[PDB]
Amino acid sequence: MEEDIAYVKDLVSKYLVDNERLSRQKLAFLVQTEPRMLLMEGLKLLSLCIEVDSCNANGCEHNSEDKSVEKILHEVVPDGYKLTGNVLILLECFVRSSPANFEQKYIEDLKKLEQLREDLKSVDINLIPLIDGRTSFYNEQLPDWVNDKLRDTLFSLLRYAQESSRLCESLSMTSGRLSGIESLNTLLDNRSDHYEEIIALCHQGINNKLTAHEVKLQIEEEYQVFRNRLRGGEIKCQFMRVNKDHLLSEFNKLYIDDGVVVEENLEQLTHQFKRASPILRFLYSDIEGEHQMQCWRSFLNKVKSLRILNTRRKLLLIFDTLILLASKYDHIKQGCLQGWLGSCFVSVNDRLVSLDSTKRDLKKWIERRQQVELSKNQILSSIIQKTIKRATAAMFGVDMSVIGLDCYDSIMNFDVTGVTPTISYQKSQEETFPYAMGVVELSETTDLGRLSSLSLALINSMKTSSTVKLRQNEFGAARYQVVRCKEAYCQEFLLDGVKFQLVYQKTGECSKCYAINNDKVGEVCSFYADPKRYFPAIFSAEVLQATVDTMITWIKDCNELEKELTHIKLLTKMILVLILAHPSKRSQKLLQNLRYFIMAYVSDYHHVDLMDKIKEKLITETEFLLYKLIRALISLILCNEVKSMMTNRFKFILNVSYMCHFITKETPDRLTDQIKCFEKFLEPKIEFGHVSVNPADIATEEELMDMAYHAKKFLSKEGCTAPRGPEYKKPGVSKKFLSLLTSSFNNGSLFKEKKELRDPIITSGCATALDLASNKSVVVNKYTDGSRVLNYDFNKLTALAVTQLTEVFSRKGKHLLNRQDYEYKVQQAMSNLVLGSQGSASLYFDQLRETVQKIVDQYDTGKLSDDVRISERESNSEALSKALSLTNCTTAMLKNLCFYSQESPQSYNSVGPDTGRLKFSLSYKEQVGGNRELYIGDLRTKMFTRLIEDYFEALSLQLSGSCLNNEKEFENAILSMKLNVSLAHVSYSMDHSKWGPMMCPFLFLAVLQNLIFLSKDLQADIKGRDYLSTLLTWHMHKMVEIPFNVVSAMMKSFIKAQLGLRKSTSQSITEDFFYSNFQVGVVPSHVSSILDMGQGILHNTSDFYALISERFINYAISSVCGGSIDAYTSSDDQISLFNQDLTDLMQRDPEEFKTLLEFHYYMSNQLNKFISPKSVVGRFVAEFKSRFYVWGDEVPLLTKFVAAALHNIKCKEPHQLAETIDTIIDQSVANGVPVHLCNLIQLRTLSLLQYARYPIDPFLLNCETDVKDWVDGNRSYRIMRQIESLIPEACGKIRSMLRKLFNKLKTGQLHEEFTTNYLSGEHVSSLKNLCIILDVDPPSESDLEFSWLNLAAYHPLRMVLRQIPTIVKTIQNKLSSTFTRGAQKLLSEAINKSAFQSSIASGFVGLCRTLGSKCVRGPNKENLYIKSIQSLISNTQGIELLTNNHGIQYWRVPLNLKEEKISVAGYFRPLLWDYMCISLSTAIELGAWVLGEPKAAKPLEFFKHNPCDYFPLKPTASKLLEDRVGVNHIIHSLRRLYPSMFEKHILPFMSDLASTKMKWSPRIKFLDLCVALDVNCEALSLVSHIVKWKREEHYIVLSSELRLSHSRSHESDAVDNFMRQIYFESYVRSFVATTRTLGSFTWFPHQRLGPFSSFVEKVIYKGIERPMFKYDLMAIPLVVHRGGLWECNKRLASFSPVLQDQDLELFVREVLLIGALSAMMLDRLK
RNA sequence: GCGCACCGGGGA
RNA sequence: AACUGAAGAGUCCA
RNA sequence: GGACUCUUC
Ligand SMILES: Cc1ncnc2c1c(I)cn2[C@@H]1O[C@H](COP(=O)(O)OP(=O)(O)OP(=O)(O)O)[C@@H](O)[C@@H]1F
Repeated sequence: MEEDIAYVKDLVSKYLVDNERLSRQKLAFLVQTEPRMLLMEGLKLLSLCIEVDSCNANGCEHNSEDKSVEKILHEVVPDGYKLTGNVLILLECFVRSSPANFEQKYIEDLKKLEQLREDLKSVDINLIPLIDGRTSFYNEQLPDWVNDKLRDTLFSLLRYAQESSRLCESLSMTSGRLSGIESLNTLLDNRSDHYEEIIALCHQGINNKLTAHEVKLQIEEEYQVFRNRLRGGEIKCQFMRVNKDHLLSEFNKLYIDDGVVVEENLEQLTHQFKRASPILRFLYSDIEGEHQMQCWRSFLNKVKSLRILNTRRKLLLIFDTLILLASKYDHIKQGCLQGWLGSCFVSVNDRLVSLDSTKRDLKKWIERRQQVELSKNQILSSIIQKTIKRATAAMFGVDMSVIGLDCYDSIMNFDVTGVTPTISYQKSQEETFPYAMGVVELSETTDLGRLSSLSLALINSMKTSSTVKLRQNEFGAARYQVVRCKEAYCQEFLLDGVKFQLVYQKTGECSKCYAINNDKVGEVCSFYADPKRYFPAIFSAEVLQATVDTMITWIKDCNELEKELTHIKLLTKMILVLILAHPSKRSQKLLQNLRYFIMAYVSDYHHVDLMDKIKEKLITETEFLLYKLIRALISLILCNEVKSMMTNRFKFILNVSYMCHFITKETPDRLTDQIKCFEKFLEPKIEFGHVSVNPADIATEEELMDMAYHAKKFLSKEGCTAPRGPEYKKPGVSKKFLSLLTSSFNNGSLFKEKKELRDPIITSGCATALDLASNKSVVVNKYTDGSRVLNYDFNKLTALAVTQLTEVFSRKGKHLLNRQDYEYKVQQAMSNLVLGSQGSASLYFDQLRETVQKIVDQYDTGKLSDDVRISERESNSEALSKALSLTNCTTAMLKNLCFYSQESPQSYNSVGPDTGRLKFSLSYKEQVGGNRELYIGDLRTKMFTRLIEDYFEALSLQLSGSCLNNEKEFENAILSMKLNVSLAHVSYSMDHSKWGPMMCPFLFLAVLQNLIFLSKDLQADIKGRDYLSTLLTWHMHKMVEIPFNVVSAMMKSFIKAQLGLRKSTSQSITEDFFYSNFQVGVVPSHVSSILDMGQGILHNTSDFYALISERFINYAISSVCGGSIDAYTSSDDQISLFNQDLTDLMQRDPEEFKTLLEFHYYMSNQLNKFISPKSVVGRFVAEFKSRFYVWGDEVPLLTKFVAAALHNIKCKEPHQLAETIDTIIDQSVANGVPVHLCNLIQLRTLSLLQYARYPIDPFLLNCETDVKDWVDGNRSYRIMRQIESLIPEACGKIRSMLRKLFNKLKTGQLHEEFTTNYLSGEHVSSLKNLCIILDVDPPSESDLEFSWLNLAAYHPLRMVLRQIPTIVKTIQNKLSSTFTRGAQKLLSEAINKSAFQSSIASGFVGLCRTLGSKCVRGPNKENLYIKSIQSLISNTQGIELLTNNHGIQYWRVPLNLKEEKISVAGYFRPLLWDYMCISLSTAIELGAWVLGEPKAAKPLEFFKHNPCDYFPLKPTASKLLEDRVGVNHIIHSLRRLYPSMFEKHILPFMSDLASTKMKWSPRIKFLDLCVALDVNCEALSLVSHIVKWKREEHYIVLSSELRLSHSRSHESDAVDNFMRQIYFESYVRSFVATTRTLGSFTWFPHQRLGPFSSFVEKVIYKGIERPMFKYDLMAIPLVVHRGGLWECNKRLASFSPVLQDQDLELFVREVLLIGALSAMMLDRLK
């Protein structure tokens, strides 16, 4: 309060323009100490400074002395004047924020001027009214951040002290326009000696003012020394000429010292393959191939799923006895033997329960009732009878005869004999296998079909719900050997008429032991598996064969591979079946590196360490088998005898390497992945030297000295002039090369076209709150005693690790491990001391006892484990919605949350703001072949780093060469790569190792401190560079948190190693780091270091550095040796397109070219950029962002996009799954995959849906598509094209009617007979009437009966839980997202929706669960199984079912059932009506060709297939600029048609236009129709299709499949809308031509301009708000009078649009009308 | 026969 | 009681 | 405008 008022008195005094007019108000604002008087003076001063630039904007002279109208006339009270000649310009200004109130004030001003217009214009001088109403207190007389600081204080005065008014509330409307970095002045600057030290480091020995001559003389003396010491052997070469003969020999011998055999032929290789593993033994072996039992079983599963849980031992056994009774009854009557496996039978919950023990258990149970008091034969029946009544109570249904429950004497003499089911937990030789292994051929699809059935049973094993497993199998040490299953779980599958059973014991998603079991032979095989990894092979037996056949067609023409095609096909199929049977991550990586191998092979130079990068650590036998198969395949295709068709073989092998995508992304183990990610984070820092363990918010002195020391060490890299020479592998940037890079940026040598940067504080993007909101994660700090917690507790962590070790001992070590030995005694002693829960070793155990006793005094496991954590997690939206509940502004921008919020920092240092330092946290990413460490900062960190990124993206977009935030630049890069490979020019396909882990914010700080952006004005330049220096130093001192699991695992490992409980004494660096700290007594919680920018955190910042540094490197090389380079970078990726002279030099003197490549390597490394070993130089192929470009062909990644669609996509309802697969397949077709393979993938998805027991309606997938259904259509077109094949006769009549209709609506003729007649009501009568009124034969009565079953008709499907128009809502949300209350409503809705969606079971297993439950909502508040609906349809008479070949179900429902009391007639929807609606909406979107006649192709040209005839194609379209209907059109139409609802819902949220339509909008026909329909009928939205259009991205399609596709064919206003308003407005009220008046008109662009070309093109666009003058346009403002531009009573210029028949309707529809008409006509002549 | 950071998972 | 920062595209929803 | 899914870095 009292301090804030003094602060703003100082701020206004210090910062304010020296204008005398404002001075009088400034001297009065500094003295009114009364808070009300201070507030009034402040508002007055803001109003004066707003009205003083508007007068300087519109040219009017300011009435400083409030000269009344009489005063100026002699020489009510205006705010301006320009009276000259007969032209008087009266200006008045105001500031209102409410768009409703704005109108009131504007009307008042109009009245105040119009009450004297007549009197003034009566005698001599004519009046020209002018208004400059503003919507906020912007006031650029004050500097930008002050307008926010002053506004906040001014508002707070009345909000806190003036409690005695809510009218001028623009004091809440935020008045800023910039990024928000400048708001750091609102905080106190406490930057002490440390900041000065860091900056002095950044500015020491670095001479950034070199001229181009000094730079070019210093850069050609690095080259002489480098070249001489490279020829002399003192510098290690890093690039090797490609041999193609010594490079294959290197892949063959890659694993020679791991024991792999020298070589093998196919016969031994196939023999090994068909026997390697239990699955692979089983896939190629020789398998050599109603009932009351199911009625009880299928009925008792429901009974326990609808009754009490925790079914006791007694209750489950009754179900076993009942199933046995049913089985005996079926045996006696029917004479059948199914449902058994030897002497075990399938009981209720998959349970493979055994007869002998089920009989034996019943012997004891009945014997109990002998002493418990009719007889045994009657007592057991009464047990079942009591259960039977209770089971039936929960309301049979399915048939279930009760007569099979008479007595139990049958059990007493029931004997079933057979084999026993077993699981072998230990490895068994391939001699116990009972089938002739290796018989099934590979040339067919028998093996891919057995994997499909077996994989499906591995996925189904995750659905079993865990229940009590009485009757254990084995005891002691036999439990992990051959186990005789007395009670397990089983899943039955059926292979070629043989009933196999997958037998397991553990229920869940974890890795288990499975055993395949047969009724004739007992166990078949056993294995260990993680079921979640086995989904892609399900129902894909035909996709995975067409994939291999497609790849083989590529190489079928190589005449010198003509005798080797059979082996190549065999080997490819072997590779595919191996990676599908054994989904290993170490095989994923091995298949992935093959793309780098082949990329090197086709290229010219490669890194010397390439083959150390390709090598992968293999473990199992199948991984070495996979390497053997890959070696054989490559050795076949890449022979030196084969020379022709190299492009096809590169394509082939690259797709073989992309087969790695058939293995799931998910982590095989989480803890290992997390430990490895942390090792990746920590190892580079330990190797550098800087790991500051456990930093604090108030950084100590030792930490600061360490950071300064290592910052100094970062910059001291040496190169090629030191005796040791350049030292790669060392992080750092030189000083010579830093002061050359900045010396030539500050010189206009890098970016020349001579350049003109512009200040990136002004041009930086402004980020709202919702830009940073999502459902992703964010760290939440934990506070105790009011201070953030940053340290794990050693006592609590030690106790927790001891408890975990005790648990693991109890499960595993207690029952094994030679219980009289050392380790048993040690871990027993360590386990007794844990209470509550259900040598140096002596000293350490003493300490451990003390610590655990201390903790158990303090507390017993859940609380401890939650008290060790130091962080929590939320979503971005939860944190933001909590944050916006603290701010006090209207607009929700980031600057309002960091600096002007309630919990915002107050002072700041160079280490961090008042509210702690920036803090991240670590997690891991699940990706294909590799570990990514992920940094999740808390909310404040995310906001501040977002400000940094906005700044550096603003810089990067001003310089040409970065493809990170520039799609035009990326397309130019693609075109340049294509042209380069076309001419056979060299092209270096670069890649950078350790982008994140090596570049640091200190490097960016040094570079920023030495760069000069605006060399015209230096003060603002240095000030902005200062703001960014501060923000980048906050990232120098960030604290990265060590995950909880990592420290917990490390402490368990520590305790084990301390007690001696470990085999070896090998320790990686990370374990040393953790153990050194655990010994002294401190837990490493957070880590600070000089390195590690963060993976993708400073992404735009590092992209900017990459851009400028690469530009310097290419410039240096061009200066050194001729030529040139064209580099496109994308922040860790680069493509360098060499010149033609460099390409020639490669052939002239290849030693010189290798010297130039080595010099490029050296210069890059001296600037902290380590080129990856996966970097090639070549003339054959290019590479940028996984997009390969060979010369005379296209490279489709067929296997990546086939494999994308086959995975367990996390989808929740059966229509979402179909839409997802449609999208993936659209992507595939766009990227080279043929279409006949896409149809197979769609059939695979439909089969997955059918397995789930879902009715397959015509609206799921179209599995008969062409090329044209993807290139030219969208999803709605594919739905049309499926319905047009189900009922092709009627759709012809519907399309004839639609062609006749759509043509009339667009013209605008038949609107009422469509709108409010026959798009509402009974659908069939509507369709008939529409056909009648257009003179088209109506659909026959039979055609109107076709229907489709809509199971979500009444309400969407109720999915199991694991745990106002739409047009107005659309525009409302779009306009309201930028307001605090609007953002809060959106955020709250998203939070609740996400909390609901997270509890829904997702995936194939969840889909089957959902569709097996009561998922169909009945008409009036009830739930029914899908089977209930299908049964009621089956009973009802007349409803037929029809199906096409694929399985698409369309019904036939007579048109009298809805009347005739049919409860299942409300689920059906007529199919022609839906066809009409789909066809109409997609004709609005795609075009009018959709309504033409489908004509099949009659090619008959007898051409060759040519499988690699790929052809780029573009979706042909007709409307590009004609139908660019935007949001403004819909807003204007909505206001015109529905005013009250518009002003109730859309007016408050509307700005940047402020309702300045002036009633000259075009009044679009066919848009008002759509708007009127969407307000009324909310079933179909036509307006969302008008604003939608098919993109013009290219599709790479086979040129043969393009010929077989069907053929169908039927058939600037943005600028002119601006010109339209000016020409018609001028007549009613002549207006002044200024920047604010012209831009005020709603229609306005954001030398064909003609009359206003000069001002709009540059003057308006640049930002100078000046009046348009006669000096331009070929100091007196030009008043726009009726029909021409006027200067002094004469039309010095004239403007006129092309008036039309409809344009004149607006002008004559405006309510002096004749006078306006008369003057209009005279102008039209000239 | 899984995981394969020595450490976990593999019958309530 | 675990999985980020961006880029492109598509689908759905109100 | 929000959500979701694929590919990329
Ligand atoms: C911020 C972020 N969040 C999640 N994912 C990210 C990133 C970033 I920046 C890159 N990626 C992805 O990581 C894969 C390549 O990883 P990459 O092949 O480079 O492994 P690597 O160990 O660094 O190999 P080199 O150092 O020898 O180049 C690839 O999907 C993509 F690049």
